[PDB]
Amino acid sequence: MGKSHGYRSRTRYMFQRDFRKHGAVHLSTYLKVYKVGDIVDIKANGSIQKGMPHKFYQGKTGVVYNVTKSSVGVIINKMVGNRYLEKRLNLRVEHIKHSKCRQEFLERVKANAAKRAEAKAQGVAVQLKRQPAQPRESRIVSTEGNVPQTLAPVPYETFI
Amino acid sequence: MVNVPKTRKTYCKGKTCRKHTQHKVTQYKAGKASLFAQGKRRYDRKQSGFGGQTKPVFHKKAKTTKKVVLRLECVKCKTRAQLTLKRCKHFELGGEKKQKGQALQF
Amino acid sequence: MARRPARCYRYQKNKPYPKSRYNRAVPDSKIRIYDLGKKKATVDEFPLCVHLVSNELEQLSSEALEAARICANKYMTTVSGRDAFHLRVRVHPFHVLRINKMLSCAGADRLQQGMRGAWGKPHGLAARVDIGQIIFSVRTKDSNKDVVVEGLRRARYKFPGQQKIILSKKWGFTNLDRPEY
RNA sequence: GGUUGCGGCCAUAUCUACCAGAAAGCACCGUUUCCCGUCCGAUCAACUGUGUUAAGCUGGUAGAGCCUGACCGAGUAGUGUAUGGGUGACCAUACGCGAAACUCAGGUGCUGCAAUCU
RNA sequence: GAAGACAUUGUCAGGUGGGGAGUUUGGCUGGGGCGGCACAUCUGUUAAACGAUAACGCAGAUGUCCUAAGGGGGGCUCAUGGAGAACAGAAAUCUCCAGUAGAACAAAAGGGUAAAAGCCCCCUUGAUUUUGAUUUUCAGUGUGAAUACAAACCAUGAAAGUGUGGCCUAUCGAUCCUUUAGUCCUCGGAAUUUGAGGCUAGAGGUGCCAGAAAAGUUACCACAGGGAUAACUGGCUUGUGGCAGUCAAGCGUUCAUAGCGACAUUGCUUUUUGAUUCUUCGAUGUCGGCUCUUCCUAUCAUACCGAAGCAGAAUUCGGUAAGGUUGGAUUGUUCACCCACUAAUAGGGAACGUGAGCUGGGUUUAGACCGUCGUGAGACAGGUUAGUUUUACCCUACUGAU
RNA sequence: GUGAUUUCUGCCCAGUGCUCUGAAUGUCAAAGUGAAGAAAUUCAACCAAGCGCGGGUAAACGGCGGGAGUAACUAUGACU
RNA sequence: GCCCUGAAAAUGGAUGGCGCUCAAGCGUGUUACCUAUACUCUACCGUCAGGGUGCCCUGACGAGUAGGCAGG
RNA sequence: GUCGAAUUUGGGUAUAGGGGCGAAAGACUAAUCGAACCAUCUAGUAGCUGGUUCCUGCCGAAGUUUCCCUCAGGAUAGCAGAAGCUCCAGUUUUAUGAGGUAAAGCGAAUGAUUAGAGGUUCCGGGGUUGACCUAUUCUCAAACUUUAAAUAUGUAAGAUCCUUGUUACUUAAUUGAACGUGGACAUUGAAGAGCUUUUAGUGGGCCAUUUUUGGUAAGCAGAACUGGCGAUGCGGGAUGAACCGAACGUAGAGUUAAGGUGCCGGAAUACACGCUCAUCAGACACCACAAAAGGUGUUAG
RNA sequence: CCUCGCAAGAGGUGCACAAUCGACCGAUCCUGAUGUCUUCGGAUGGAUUUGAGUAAGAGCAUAGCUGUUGGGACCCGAAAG
RNA sequence: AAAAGACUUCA
RNA sequence: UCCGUGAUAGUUUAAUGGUCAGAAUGGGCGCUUGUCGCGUGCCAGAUCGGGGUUCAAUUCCCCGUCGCGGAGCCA
Repeated sequence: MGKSHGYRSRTRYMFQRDFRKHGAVHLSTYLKVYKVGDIVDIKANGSIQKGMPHKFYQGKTGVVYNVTKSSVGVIINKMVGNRYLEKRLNLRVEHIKHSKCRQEFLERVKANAAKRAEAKAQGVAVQLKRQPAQPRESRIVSTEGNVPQTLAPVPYETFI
Repeated sequence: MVNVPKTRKTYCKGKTCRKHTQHKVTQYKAGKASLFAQGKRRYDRKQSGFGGQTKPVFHKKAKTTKKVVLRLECVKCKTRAQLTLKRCKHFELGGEKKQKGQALQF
Repeated sequence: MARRPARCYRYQKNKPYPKSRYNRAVPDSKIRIYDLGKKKATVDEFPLCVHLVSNELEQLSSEALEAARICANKYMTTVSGRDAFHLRVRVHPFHVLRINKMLSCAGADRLQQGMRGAWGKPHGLAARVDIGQIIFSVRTKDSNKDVVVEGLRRARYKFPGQQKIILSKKWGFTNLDRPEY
């Protein structure tokens, strides 16, 4: 047929930054290193030239699975088809930004978590939630078997 | 096409040198005769008529351009290494040559 | 000109199109001028301002725009003379019209191939005139109110989108507009 | 009252009148023989002080620029959702949402570490 | 008799070789050709999308150029418009100020960046070899591409680092065989040489670009099928084409409207033309004409009427209104031209009414000629002469009879 | 090949076709002589008819044009 | 709004028909009726939950071409 | 038409299949000729048309994407099913970035109108001033492609901790984390559901709704998002694949939807009122037409 | 399962299974000891891609059946050579 | 044994 | 009407590598020659209109205007 398919096409709104974001990015962002299990958005800065993902991946959130030299390895899930696999993306730190939402989420659950401990000692807020969590569980916890369980619905039978 | 000079220093792939050393760069045309080739099959297939599979190659498509056609030959060890794909016409050599600058005039 | 009623043009066709790269050799703007009468005059002498406003959402032809506006102008300049009051056209004509231009009989149909096929060869300009939009904004003196109204009536039978004459308010009226000095 | 190292948020810090870090917490000027820049000590690369607050950094003070809000415009333009009306095109209706100007306001920066002061 | 190591025969080599033979002879595509590119592949919009998204959709590029147009670092900051300088206009030039991405960045597009990735000066070769996690390819499918390494090796650089080709988003070739490269394996008693086979890699054509060795004609035709697709009839639409309405610029001596009437504009019809691809390719008989019927109203005449620029009077325009509308010449013609007639010699439909009625002149088979084109076969919406008309009515429909 | 007669049948050998002489110069096969050589394999003396390189050839297929300017009126254009 | 005017077509009249017009029109409110295989329920056949002893029971779901499988 | 000659013809008789035979039409070679016929190879092969024969149950389609001498087909995912294995899915809310399209900014800019007002450059007349053309600059009517803030709206991915020891690690004999282990401690939803083998019909769709893109338009072309038809009965709508109601084992009773109640035709010639008198008119959608112009002293506001 | 407490449940102890990890045996690719010392045969160790081995250990045989290629290949249909 | 053309005026 | 193909001084036509434009004729200029003319010396372009790219455009794109060839099917 006709025309291309193509990485660069349809980027004009996404690639481009605001009047305020315009100008060289700040090397602090370039410098930043992250740990595994951190939650990071991927959306490329227009003002960096290289390290850029496929354009089609921007606005997705992933977890830093591992790092191998300057660029980092991100797990994200795409969509549509049969037995879709989760993807690894090599995407630079300039393009990767923290996510506040889990950080404040983590503080709140943990801040809460202290309030409870005192209640577990001397206090009864609950009671029903208390019953599963002592009987429940190891995993250790923290494992790669839970990932295929999540992986399996992402290829959705109905949508198809 | 492009000036690359014939005598250069670059890395030699071979285990004997393993360092940057002098190479001579050259195009490599065609060679056969031995007959223990495609040529053998042809002799056999052309008797009477056909030839069959020899028949391919030509008539022409045409094209315009080739890609790069090189040996880089060490003169320390006289071992060599080949190069990876690049687009070239043609190629410009001379046993030296610049493309220099300069000036003025021209 | 060449017939097609305005059955072809009036309903709101097309992702616009009139973009400057994408159309060398459009046929002209035929509108003679946009402001008329006393061009050398501010708005503020005139105590009366009359407007003509749309009921429908349309594309008006360039020829209809000039024909309506000249018909109004002949009524104004005959009754109020040459150095009359002052008129402004609200809507200029810049939406570009494609139509395919008269085949052949060669059994050559479209000779193209079979076809048609974008890149249609331009037929001229139109103006978007959407619901409640104002085609003419005319500034006058109350002892010639009647004259502008018949000029606006003689304008209406020269575009197809149904429109209404109206007396304006904007900012102010014309005299809450004036007290600061 | 904080000058300044190193930064971060990076249009609340772009631009154009004029007051201030300063008798031993600056900039300048002077040695520009020279490592050093050359095409000129200008650039720069270096060694230093008559002293001077004029610029410099930055602090003091005023407008166009701009973010942020209040005020109408007042839920207006537009909008997914379910549907009535219109000759057509087109419109409305309930269900959830909601931009443009206007004028007024805040700010001619913020924040953190240290060289840490008369 | 002639002749004689020739010639002729046997065999082979080169050249010619549609006589003959086997074959192929490009896809998309608002019919297939023709024309072209939308055969590979990138863009800016389409695109409502995270991703994936069509049309021969819009606009628009790539099949190169490059050892500097790579690398790195130090050092500088633009395009520019004003001013300033005899001459100089193109006038560089140089100078000063003001100058944030409007410049530069080889090349589309768009994006993107100010001690920069830009500009300059030096120094240099990492445009190295090896392996490539992964994405794009493509959601699993290759080449290719890219983003990251680690080993191997160097550069510049103060060094950290950077540097896995080209401002950024990424810039293309499988497969035999060949070539070449590596150090090494290998070819059947032993033993010695040659040249084979092969390991991993690079290069040599395939742009019919995830890959064939490759031209037409058929009107002498043939076959399988298709209304998945044309000519057609019907239908849809109605640009066109016919006709009407509104408005009324204007002209009519003066006077919009006796009459004529532009621009513009809304309609209506389905009877020209196009458009489509719904219907029919186990078959709808073509145009035209004849003749027989029934109809329509947008009425040409007749009847009744209105207006007039109606004196009469020929008349002009218009309303109501569907109860006749010649015969001929040319042409196959429809159409039309043209002649005398007439009251006037209207237009339209009924499968362009009408082939189980006729006709058969044209279109439109098979033979032939000419112009033109084609090497040729043979072709033209080029012209021309000749060139076929099957069926015994079951049902229905109805003239008539019972 | 053309088409009784009768008057006549003009120009064009560039392409294509065909052909002519080629005792001498660039291309042109094999066996074949030579060179390296254990073999062969590479290469090189030597050329036929053919390409070239030159003449003939249309009652051989066929072919027989392109813009201007210009009359002591204008139109045409003998002529440049 | 209504309505006429704009408003012309071909074998024969219709809004499905007759065709009523303080409606059998059209709009505004409103009362009562009618009406599916729907929904509910009764009985019961398959599947699956299951239970229980070659057999019995509970409740849910349950059109079907291409087509797969399984019992007859 | 020919008919005394290239005439006519009888017998005997020559020439046989890319061959014969031709005053050459591709005519003719025993009803067969752009290549006889007979038999064989043959049960050629045909992405092509047609057909393929008993019941039942549970589930139940696809007409899409890449490749392909490929588009009337293959191929491979895409969409279904069985047979078993093993015991988690969703959603507001939070946070992110993003469609868009209206009025500013940049770039383009038709394109007016334009006052005020500095400066071009020419000549040309008069008493430095001061007529004459271009043109900054603050400054004004709407369009279009970027961008703010978009407003929107669908989206649209995303929802354990500690201590102890021991090991590693990249990075000055230098500073640190973060790795891995070993051990102990303490924490609105509901079967919508994981994996495997093998299997089939495509690999030609259609309509509507919404958002479109081309096309005058179209019972058009070509996308997106979704439902239906295909493969879905039954009830409504005159008829009528995709309009409404409705998803259907059997059978019955009840009551309803959609939609209807003068008659045909269940069921009202219902009730309160108002307009209309043209037979308007008995009409959601629909081959349901009716406009510009709309008169208008029709009625009403 | 047991140790339990018992209509819950954890901690031990043993592991199918699947996911995750390492580790080895050959192939490559690279240092190559011990060394013999004409010659060169080969421990160690690592990186790699692939293939193999252990908790990823098992068939073969016939059977009735499905699919696939085939042979005419479900059946017929053509002009054909 | 020859390069070379026109011609155009006043009883 | 599509696809092909062009255009340069008064006129016909050569030409380029992005930096440079010609010829021939026709004319205007003398001298020849009784006098004109032939001859013989001398002379002189907005490269069709158009916008764009670049350092630099006659030269490279894009469009029109005109003059040309080539198509034209089954009705």
